Amino acid sequence: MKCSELWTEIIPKNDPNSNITNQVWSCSFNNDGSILLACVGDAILVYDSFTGNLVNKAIRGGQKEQINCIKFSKDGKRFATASNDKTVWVWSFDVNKNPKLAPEVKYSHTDKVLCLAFNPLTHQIFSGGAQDYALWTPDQQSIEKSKFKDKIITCAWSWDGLYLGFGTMGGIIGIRNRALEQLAEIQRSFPIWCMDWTPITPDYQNSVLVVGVWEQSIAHYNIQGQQLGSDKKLTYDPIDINFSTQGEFLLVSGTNNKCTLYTREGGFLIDVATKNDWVWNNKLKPVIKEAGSVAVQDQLHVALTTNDGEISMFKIQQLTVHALEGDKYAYRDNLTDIVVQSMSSNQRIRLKCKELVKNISIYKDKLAAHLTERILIYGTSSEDSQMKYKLHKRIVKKVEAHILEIVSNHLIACVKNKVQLYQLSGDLEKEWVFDSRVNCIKIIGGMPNKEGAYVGLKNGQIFKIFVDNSFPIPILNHNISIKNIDASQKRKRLAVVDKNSNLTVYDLSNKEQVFQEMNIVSCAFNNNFDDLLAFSSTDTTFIRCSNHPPLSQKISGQVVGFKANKLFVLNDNVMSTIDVSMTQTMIKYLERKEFQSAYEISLLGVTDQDFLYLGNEALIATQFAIARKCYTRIKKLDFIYLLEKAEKDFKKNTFVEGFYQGEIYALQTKFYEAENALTKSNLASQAKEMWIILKEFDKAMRITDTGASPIN
Amino acid sequence: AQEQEVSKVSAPPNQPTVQVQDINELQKFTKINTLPQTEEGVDLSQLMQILSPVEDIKEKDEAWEFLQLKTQIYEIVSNMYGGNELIDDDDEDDENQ
Amino acid sequence: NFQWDKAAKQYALAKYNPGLIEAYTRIQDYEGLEKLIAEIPERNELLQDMGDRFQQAGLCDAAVKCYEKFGDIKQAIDCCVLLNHWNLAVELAEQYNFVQIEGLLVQYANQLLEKRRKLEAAELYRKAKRNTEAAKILSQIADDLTERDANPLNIKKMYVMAALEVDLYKKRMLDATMTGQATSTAKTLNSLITSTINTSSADKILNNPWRGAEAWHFFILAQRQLYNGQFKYALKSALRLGEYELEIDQKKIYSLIAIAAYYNKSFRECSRAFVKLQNLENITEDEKERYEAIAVSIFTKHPPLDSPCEYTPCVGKNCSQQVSEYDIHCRACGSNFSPCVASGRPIFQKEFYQCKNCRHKMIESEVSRLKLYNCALCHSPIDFKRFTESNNNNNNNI
Ligand SMILES: [Zn+2]
Ligand SMILES: [Zn+2]
Repeated sequence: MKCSELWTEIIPKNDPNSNITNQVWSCSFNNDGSILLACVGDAILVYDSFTGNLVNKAIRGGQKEQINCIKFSKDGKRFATASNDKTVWVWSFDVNKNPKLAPEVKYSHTDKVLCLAFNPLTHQIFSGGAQDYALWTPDQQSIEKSKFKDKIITCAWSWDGLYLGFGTMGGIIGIRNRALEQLAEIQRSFPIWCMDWTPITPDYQNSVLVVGVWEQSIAHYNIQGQQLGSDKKLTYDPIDINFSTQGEFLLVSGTNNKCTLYTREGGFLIDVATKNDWVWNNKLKPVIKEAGSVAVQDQLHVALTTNDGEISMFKIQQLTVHALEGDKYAYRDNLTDIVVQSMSSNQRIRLKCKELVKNISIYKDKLAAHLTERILIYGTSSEDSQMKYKLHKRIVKKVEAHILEIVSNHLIACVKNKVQLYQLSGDLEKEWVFDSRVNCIKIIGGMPNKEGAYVGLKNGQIFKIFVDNSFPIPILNHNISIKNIDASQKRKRLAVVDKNSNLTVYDLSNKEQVFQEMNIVSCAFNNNFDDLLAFSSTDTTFIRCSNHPPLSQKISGQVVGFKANKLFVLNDNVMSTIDVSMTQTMIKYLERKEFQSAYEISLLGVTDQDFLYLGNEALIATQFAIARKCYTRIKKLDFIYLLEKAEKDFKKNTFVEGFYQGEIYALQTKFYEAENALTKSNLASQAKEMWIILKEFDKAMRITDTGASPIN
Repeated sequence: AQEQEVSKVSAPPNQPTVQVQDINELQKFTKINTLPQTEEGVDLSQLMQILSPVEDIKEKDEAWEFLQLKTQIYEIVSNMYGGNELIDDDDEDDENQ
Repeated sequence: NFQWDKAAKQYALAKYNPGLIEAYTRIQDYEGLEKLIAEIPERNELLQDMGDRFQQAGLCDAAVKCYEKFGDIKQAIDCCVLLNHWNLAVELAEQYNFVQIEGLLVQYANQLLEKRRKLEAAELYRKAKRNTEAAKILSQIADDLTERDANPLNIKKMYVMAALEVDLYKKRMLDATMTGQATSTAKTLNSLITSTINTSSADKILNNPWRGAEAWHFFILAQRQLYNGQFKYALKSALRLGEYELEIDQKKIYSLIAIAAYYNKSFRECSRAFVKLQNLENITEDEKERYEAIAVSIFTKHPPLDSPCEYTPCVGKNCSQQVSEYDIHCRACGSNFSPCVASGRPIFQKEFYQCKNCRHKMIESEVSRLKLYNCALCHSPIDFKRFTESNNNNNNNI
């Protein structure tokens, strides 16, 4: 989405009163992409793709005329230089060898050479100029020259290595085989400049010829010569056509001095650059994927050559748009794709679109896709565990908005400093106008046609919006701009992040800055306890409870969502779930004797050992309901019987906690701790009697030597 | 194929072609009925300064929608006040984005 | 175990309201909460709790209902003002004798006016029976529009939304009031009907908010007719403009009348328009001298001659004194004639009907000649033949 220039090298050595000029015609790119080529009048230039500097000095004097085309051999080992000196040179190339480049085999036609092409498989050379076309095979070293009736301008070999396609400025497009026979001929009325063959693809596995005519059209032709009927029209005359690897994109340049990108169907996506002059040649960087390699591959690289003499490099980076509501995570894959992933089974569901997706928003069992001048909505069959998507409705209306959301029976679009409410039919319903740009919006649940929302502005004032009120309600004010906002489970507090990565917590009942934190990338609130706040910095994620020290993990990633005993961490474009131990907050709550909140925390799925510990603690501190709940959530029979005895004896007898502490300790295998606790206050005789029933009369005798019997 | 046909069937003119029928009427109407004013010694051109060009004033039987009508002259009032674009300009959206 | 629906069902079966409220809040299903507030007997703390929950949810109607059932009224006004629910606020203040609401509304309207949102201020005033201030605001907006290109049908659209929104709000209130009424309300409505039968013209004129809309429509129709021949219809339209004389200033109406009268050779109306134009309220000496020069030239080329026409019998009253076709004043009788929004001709025949959106008289012959599928003013998309039949039935009832 963002296009940034990388390095520019200018060639100002214009030579008046000389046929040698400063223009650049072609720019060959290596398959690996570690080296780059360019051709100027009477010279060739070798560049490094990553950094702009000549690895080798400019070669002059080899060809006494201009250089028309420079090409690789798909393997990075050969050079082909065609010149207006009626000659084509073929050079050997090798990076490690002391001579990096050196001429190998030179031949000459009868007239000037205009275009050249290579064979991806057999590495044969086809060079076409005025009045002649020649074929060169490395093994035989005997060229085959044939005459024609008009000068060929463009050539391109098919990716299968079997077919060949050439064009003439007289309007003739010829398709031949490796034997150079008239397999197919097509006659047009306009000159032919750019031709290409669609890359082979497991989904398509069929090759068609894409040719850009000068009557503002791009045509697709089959092998037999029958047109596919596309005949896509253009505003400008095309000049060059290049296909990206795997046949996903198409880089088109020409008139209006703009380099644009398209899908293989013909959908406009972006423009790359405007060079203020004709762009003679633009090329894309090939990519190599390993066996089962995992990578987003969002980065793209293009190389442009302008008519003034500038050879520029541009880098295109695709932004990430995703949505997460519950049990589903819908993120944009490689452009024109939406992937919905479930966090439990890691299963994926793919939805393929033809035009670029701009925003993805998912409501309850409803997914909204925002295509260029189109809106799609899909539902889910709730009864089946697996999700089935069916298109109930489609919106043809063209809407522009950097933020799009869907609520029950309504849609919300944020454009500039305005919020528009759209009916599902398409007609506009309501408008909201704010002072500055609306940066972040959050949707809170509610009744149909009555869903509220939070709005943050560039000024910083946080507002509330209701669907039917049509009157913004000022929530609060912030000096710095707002980047992201969140709301608590019970709508008690609100966490807001500024543009300086500063996190601030505001209480809604009393507008006061209770908590402030520096260098915060993301934050989230729990959906079950309403109090826990998990905020992730660039490297470390912290979880914080009410008036508690923070907890650190050294977890690599950014926090996106927080659920009951679950934290979602998103790295790059893939996200995972991490469980969090709740024993620390349990102990801290037990310290302050807050058994209700401690039990609520323990209810979040903690180990049974902590349940037993909490039950013991509640039983000791005379809280029988929580003790029964803890002793019941895990199937225990002796402890519940002892609890029943304790609750029966609490009303009448003294209920000395020493005896019950000793019994709790003795219910485990720690007999000596129980004996010490029982000897602590004064319960010698009952310790004696409880040790006797275990049939260890000797140790019980050792104990009864010290204890007395105060009866009579 | 059906999308284009249905859209052409309905085609609600939103903003762009609400009343675009602008053709010079200061000269078209002056040829219609001004001849006996110039023929006689009468100068009513001052009175005609009231009359608005008629080509802008459209005369066809269409359908008026309350919501649509609301949106249209809300956009008209916002334009004629001229407040949205000024605060958009001092918003410096391009500088940030 | 965080399974709220089953817990809610069990609580409902076991007759336990606090858990029911908690579960309904968690599932965000306040319809069960409406059932509960209908079910909770009277005057409990749960009333205040559920009112708080409703106010947080933004449904101030239920919040005010809960607050009034609890026994607190000030909190209901606080909810109404905080959520900008001004119709319910006005109703509650009027019924329960609260006075600061008018001041608070004035301050908020002034704040909106300072924020350059006059249309929102007009909406606010329309929400609280303050349509007069909205009318002045709309007149100011029209005057500001006139300073620029000012396509008149935009102003017609604006006045049409004003009237239609007033009608919609009044209809909503009316439907709320009639639904579930008693004997006293029936008697009040019977008295209202009795007064409606014997109504006065001035009261209808004040009530109808379509004044500016129909005035601008008549102006546009007069101009359009004048351009395409049909001078006699343009005369009647300009005479209607002169009749209104409220939104359109005197200059425009009298200039149009003078131009039409000159083009129709009817020089009495031209003379009246010219004597009107010589001094409206203020005029520079050069402009007045130019107008006098135009007048003297026009009236000294040839004397004012009245063209003959047909003096059709009057239908307003039983008087045998016929009235001129163009005249609508109906002097010495006081029975003014209703307009026809089709072409401007006064209703001189039994054939007249109207819609239930703008209630303007309309002649069958004009529709048949023009083939109008919609109402000329409000563009009501309902068939004219069935509407003629309905008006005939209504007249048969009368
Ligand atoms: Zn009469
Ligand atoms: Zn009507």
